[PDB]
Amino acid sequence: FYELFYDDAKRASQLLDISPMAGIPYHAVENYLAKLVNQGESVAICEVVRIVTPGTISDEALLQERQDNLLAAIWQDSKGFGYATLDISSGRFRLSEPADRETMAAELQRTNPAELLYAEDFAEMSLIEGRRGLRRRPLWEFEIDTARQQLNLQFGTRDLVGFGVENAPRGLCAAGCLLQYAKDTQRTTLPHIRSITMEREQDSIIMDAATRRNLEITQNLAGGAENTLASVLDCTVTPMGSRMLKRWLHMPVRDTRVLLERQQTIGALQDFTAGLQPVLRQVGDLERILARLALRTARPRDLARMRHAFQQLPELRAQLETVDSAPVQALREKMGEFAELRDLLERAIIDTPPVLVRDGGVIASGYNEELDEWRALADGATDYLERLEVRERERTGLDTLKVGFNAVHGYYIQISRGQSHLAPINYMRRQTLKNAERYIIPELKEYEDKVLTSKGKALALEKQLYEELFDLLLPHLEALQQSASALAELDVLVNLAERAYTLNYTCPTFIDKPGIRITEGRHPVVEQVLNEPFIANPLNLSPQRRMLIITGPNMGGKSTYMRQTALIALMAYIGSYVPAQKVEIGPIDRIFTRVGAADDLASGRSTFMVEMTETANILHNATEYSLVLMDEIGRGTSTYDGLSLAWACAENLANKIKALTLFATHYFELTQLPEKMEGVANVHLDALEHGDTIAFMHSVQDGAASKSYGLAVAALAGVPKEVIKRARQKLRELESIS
Amino acid sequence: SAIENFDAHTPMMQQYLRLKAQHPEILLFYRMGDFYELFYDDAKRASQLLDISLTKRGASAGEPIPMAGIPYHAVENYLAKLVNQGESVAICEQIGDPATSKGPVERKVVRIVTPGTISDEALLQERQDNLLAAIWQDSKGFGYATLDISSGRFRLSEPADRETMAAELQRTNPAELLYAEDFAEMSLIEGRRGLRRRPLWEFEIDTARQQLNLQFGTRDLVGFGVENAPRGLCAAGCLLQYAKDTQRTTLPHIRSITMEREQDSIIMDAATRRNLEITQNLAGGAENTLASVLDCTVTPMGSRMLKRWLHMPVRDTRVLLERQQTIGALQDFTAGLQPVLRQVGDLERILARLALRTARPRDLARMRHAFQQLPELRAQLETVDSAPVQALREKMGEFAELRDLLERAIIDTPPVLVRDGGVIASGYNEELDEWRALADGATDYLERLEVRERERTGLDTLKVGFNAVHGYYIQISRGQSHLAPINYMRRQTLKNAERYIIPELKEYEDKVLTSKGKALALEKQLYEELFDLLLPHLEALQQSASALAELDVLVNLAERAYTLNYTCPTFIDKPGIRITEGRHPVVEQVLNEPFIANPLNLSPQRRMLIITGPNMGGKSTYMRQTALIALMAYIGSYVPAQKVEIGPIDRIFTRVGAADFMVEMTETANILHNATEYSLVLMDEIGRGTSTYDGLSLAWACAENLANKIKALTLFATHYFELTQLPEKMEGVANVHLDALEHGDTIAFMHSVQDGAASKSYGLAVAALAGVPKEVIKRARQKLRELESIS
DNA sequence: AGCTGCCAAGCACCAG
DNA sequence: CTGGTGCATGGCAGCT
Ligand SMILES: Nc1ncnc2c1ncn2[C@@H]1O[C@H](COP(=O)(O)OP(=O)(O)O)[C@@H](O)[C@H]1O
Ligand SMILES: [Cl-]
Ligand SMILES: [Cl-]
Ligand SMILES: [Cl-]
Repeated sequence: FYELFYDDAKRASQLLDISPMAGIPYHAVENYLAKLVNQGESVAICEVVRIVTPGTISDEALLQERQDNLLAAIWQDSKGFGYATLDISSGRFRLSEPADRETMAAELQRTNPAELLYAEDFAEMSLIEGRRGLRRRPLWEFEIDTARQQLNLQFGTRDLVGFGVENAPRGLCAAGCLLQYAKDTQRTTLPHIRSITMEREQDSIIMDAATRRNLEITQNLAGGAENTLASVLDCTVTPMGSRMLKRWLHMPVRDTRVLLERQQTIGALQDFTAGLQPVLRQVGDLERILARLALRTARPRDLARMRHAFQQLPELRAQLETVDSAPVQALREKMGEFAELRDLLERAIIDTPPVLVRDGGVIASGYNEELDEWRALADGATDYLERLEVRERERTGLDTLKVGFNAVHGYYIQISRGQSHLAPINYMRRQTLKNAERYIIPELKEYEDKVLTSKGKALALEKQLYEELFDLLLPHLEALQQSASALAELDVLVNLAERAYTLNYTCPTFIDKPGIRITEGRHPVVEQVLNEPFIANPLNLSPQRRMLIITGPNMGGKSTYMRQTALIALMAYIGSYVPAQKVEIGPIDRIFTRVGAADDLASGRSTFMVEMTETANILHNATEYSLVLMDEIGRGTSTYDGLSLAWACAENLANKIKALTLFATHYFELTQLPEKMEGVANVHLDALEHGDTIAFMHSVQDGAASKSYGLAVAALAGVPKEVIKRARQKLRELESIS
Repeated sequence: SAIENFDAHTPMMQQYLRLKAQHPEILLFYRMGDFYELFYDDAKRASQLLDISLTKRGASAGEPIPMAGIPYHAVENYLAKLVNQGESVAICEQIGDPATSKGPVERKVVRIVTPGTISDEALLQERQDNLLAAIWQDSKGFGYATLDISSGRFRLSEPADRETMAAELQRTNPAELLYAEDFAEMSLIEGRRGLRRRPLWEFEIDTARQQLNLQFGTRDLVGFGVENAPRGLCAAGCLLQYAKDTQRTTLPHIRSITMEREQDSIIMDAATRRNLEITQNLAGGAENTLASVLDCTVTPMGSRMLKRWLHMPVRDTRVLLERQQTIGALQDFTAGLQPVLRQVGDLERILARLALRTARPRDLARMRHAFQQLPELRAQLETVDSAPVQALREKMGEFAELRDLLERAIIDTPPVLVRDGGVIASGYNEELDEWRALADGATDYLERLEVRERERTGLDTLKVGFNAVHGYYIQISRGQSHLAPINYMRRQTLKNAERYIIPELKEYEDKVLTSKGKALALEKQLYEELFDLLLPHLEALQQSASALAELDVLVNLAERAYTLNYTCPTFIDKPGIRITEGRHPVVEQVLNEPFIANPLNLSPQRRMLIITGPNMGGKSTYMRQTALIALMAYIGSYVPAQKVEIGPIDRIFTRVGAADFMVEMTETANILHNATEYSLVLMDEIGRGTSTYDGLSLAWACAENLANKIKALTLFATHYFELTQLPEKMEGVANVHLDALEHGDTIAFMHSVQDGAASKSYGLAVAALAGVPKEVIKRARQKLRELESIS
């Protein structure tokens, strides 16, 4: 009668579509929780037993197979932002101290919690207000002292200088709240969470949210991983590899040595792609199975598949023996064999065990001698009762007699009605049905004790011998994790080498001065979805050629050449081969892309006001080591104010900063900077006006544009001949003051 | 792979396949026993759509048949899932009595559930219409028809071209759309939910004419006005054929067809309807729309009427004026009426289920309850001195006699279904009471028997009980079962009990049961006889429910007009809009900060207004509130202003920015082609260019065409100052702007419309504000100056 | 104050 | 031939 989640669940049924009285049936509860937790709801239920949150789940039902699922904690100190991100499924722990708001944007974009944690002291709500899975936390939780002790307790030693996170408090606070929230939901220790690291910005190539979205790295603009760079590159054969590949794409790195290693790896492995993958496909999501082992929730089929992986190691060892590559061999060693455990599990568990342990049938016969005997006793008792059925049927002549069973009455003999009158004298009746009568006899109950007590003693030992396995395997968890790390990395590398082969990517060769030198380069995502031949394009950007002014019609052609550039760098500085014939590329410290739509529109500020704020970010932070992409800025204001701003912008980018820029514009006036400035040149996109359409060429020729194709499109859109004729007049007369 | 000849299938499957063959594409619920079965693909597909298990049904030879199914009583929930996923289901039943059947009992498909023909409450949304529509492209134009099966509203139009057809579908939003196989222009239709590809022969004109006429019961269709709409009549032909084939009873509530023709309403293209946020916001939701502000109606059938009215503003003066002098007249009575109207409820659809002979007892319950409010409203509306309100009151009626019948026939507050008894109240039928006497007189007698026997035996635990299988029994705990009389014939056994029968008990079981069942079948006759009595007054009852709906809307609008402070607009001869203190009807309510009122003055002399200012400055709101004030005026409503004076309007255009290109250029082309001097046109960006003065040259030429030739009333907002040069060159084009001021370090917006073009575009000030380095802002200021030296 | 498995009813199966 | 059984999902009696 009283209360419940009914009122707050009519809320979430309103937003999953199942209906103050809405609900879910029992048989699909795990699938329905799978989508509330999906969109971030801290559930725990009863028509309390179990507790589940969106940031702390390990059940492979409730997690999306191919993507990370992080729990994170944020707070805005008087000085700066403190932030931490845990992967409850791998024990991958991150900690960070963003300085400015723009850094705290770029993290939240890259990382993307399914369950955020935040404090009252936090006043910059515009950063996280419209976020999935928001939870609110007190003062005490963000603590610095209990944190250290609780952290150092979790990990190992009496200090965190080994992890390198010691003299950075704002991050330790986040971490402190996070771990203590995560152990709470679990109500069990977390041995897999054995370390923690802090990314140092200065290492990775820095990409802000707007840049990270506009490139569509893991996520397209609409919301999916459809039609995105991941989609085209992720041909990995294990889920843990898929995850790793994505984390890699968002974290391109500047240590050109760490890259060169990955390039020589992709090289050596390029031939073994054929039969290195069908083996690796069978390693499965070991990284997550191992997490269910740490949390002691790993089901029979988790251990069965863990074993199946162990079978693939000597084969992978044997294949990677051939590979003449120092770093590939490091990964061969790190993959390990664990042959003793392979044997333990083969002996300890049958072919294909059931979904759950609850009802026995998991531990294979031979492993433990006690358990075998009990089964034979229980098969022993099962035997006589089958005999008894036959014994009794032919003895009485009643062909419809049956020995049956349920928890209500235990074992029972069942004659049908009509034949029921011929029931033996000693047959104690017990239960009449529409067309049957059920009896018991002294012997039956005697053997019923036999079957049940036998089963019960074997079934309760299965669970001991099972829980034992964990105490036998968990000591190695250390190495086991580094195996599934090494494996997931093979998946990724062996993929990045196959992709390079069957998409004809070249190997970029880095230079020490800033500059890009693409030769027949393409947008890695478009050249696949497009079913017409992709027109490749060149690019040269020495510091003698610092900025290209791109004029002529946009229509996607411009904002591709630009976007394909940023991706050929991204892909370079991630070690992967790149979609081109040759690519020499210099160091890049930051990638900026102010390209495409958007527009807010939630904050009442407009497109333009957005574009400028994005352009403000660029000008303030862009170094001579940065790539800068600027789709036709200056639209949506008076022709003069926008030309002045595009001029003023190009001026400061072409001189004060010097950054490697592609500057798209419609303004013809801007095509005079090659005459007024050092190191700035003109390129344009053509169109051909064939038949009854205009073909928007995507080929980048040199020089400014000598034609504007606006009126031309108007004619094709149905705009009356008379008006375009009158437009043409006014164009001519506006252009011949300029 | 097996050859399956007809004669090889088991007798059951033969009856299935000739039935499924009649419905090859849609799912088929095959009533078999207490379940509705599905088979083969129907079973696999149905298993996935419903989360029900797939299974086998055994065969002698050959592979077993796939099967899924659900119990006949759980049927609705599952129909609900399927209909809300756009699937149709054919509901097939058992006709004959299987006891008198040696072979398979006769089985017929009795109705078909489809997303466009649903009429039961549990499957429809209350505050929203759910229409079925048919679409047909001729050698010359289009034919489109709509039906509201749960109210009978059956309309017909013949859209001129691709773009109007686009308007209509956007507006009506049918939940199921019947198109001919040879439909030429498919980008109009594909994607849409509940599509239904119909064979060309279903759009035959003669069949349509003859079949519409049979249904309406007239010789020709001249009184309806649709005798000269061939194309329309066709789509209506197919829309009707479908309706009958889905329902499979007669449809007496579908009694009339009227025709929509564009001249009778302000036409509004897809973009316009979506941009004005009339019933759906810019981001899909129903929140912060014109209707969220206006709909405070108290019944669902009113909400839906208002929502329709909002989308089809009438141009006929008399209706408008009548509506006005009603809204005014009813200003004070908007507390006396409303809560009494609330209790009338969704009578519209209740009468639909009555038309279909499908109404549940509680539908009658709520129908009675609604009738009881009619003398309480009649006595209220008499007082009001309003010529139309009396006409509506006359229309509303009383149904003194029928309110009576429902008080005598049915109980206080009945169960959900008739199915198993308890609906018809005492004294309505003596024979039902005779059989209920026998029932009650046998039950209490059996309880006397309980006591009678407990003495006769002394056994204290003796009970009398009833179980569905065995029936009436005498229960003795096993602890005393031995002490049971020799009279007692043991019938059922349990673990701690033993149940018996005696020929007295079984004699009175057979009387209580036989008499209970005679009551049931009699209630079921009595209940299905109510329809026979009420149906004769369907027409009168329908137009009453209509009058209650319209009143619900008008009463609401009156209250709205008071609560939110609107004024009555007046209409003029010439085109024009003269607004005094014109505020945005939705944006004024969502704000906390008092909404700045703002005038407007458009006439044939002053027909275009170039709106300068900066973005964020309030430019769009101004344009939008202009169209919204116009639309409300033209549904008869009061207006969010002080004094609004408005000329005849035929269309309202919207070219407000953001594509998804080429789009914006077409929507512009659409305006230039179809705009007359009675239309209102609101534009943000007519289309971008690819060079500096490229696209700007279009805007100029277009403004010129709208001003010189079309002479539409235009509101053109723009940042391009080259266009504030237009009032100098062009006749009847003026300059206005939204005021903003820089107080040094930041910038504020006045939201007030001033004459003359803005002092400057604040492009640079906004960039500065956005964070662009002072450093660079300065540079731009210098480059500006030199541009204005030659300008 | 839950859970378990009989049963609903048509028709086909199939073991005696 | 006769008398048993299978087979969807839901409801309730018969048991803790
Ligand atoms: N008359 C007004 N009074 C008060 N606020 C207004 C008024 N007009 C507009 N606003 C507010 O100004 C904001 C921007 O208005 P909008 O018309 O979108 O500007 P623009 O069209 O120039 O970009 C809106 O969010 C609205 O809340
Ligand atoms: Cl058992
Ligand atoms: Cl009507
Ligand atoms: Cl502006």
